[PDB]
Amino acid sequence: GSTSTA
Repeated sequence: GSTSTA
C-alpha cells in the first residue's frame, strides 16, 4: 500500500 499528501 502507499499514501501521499501535498
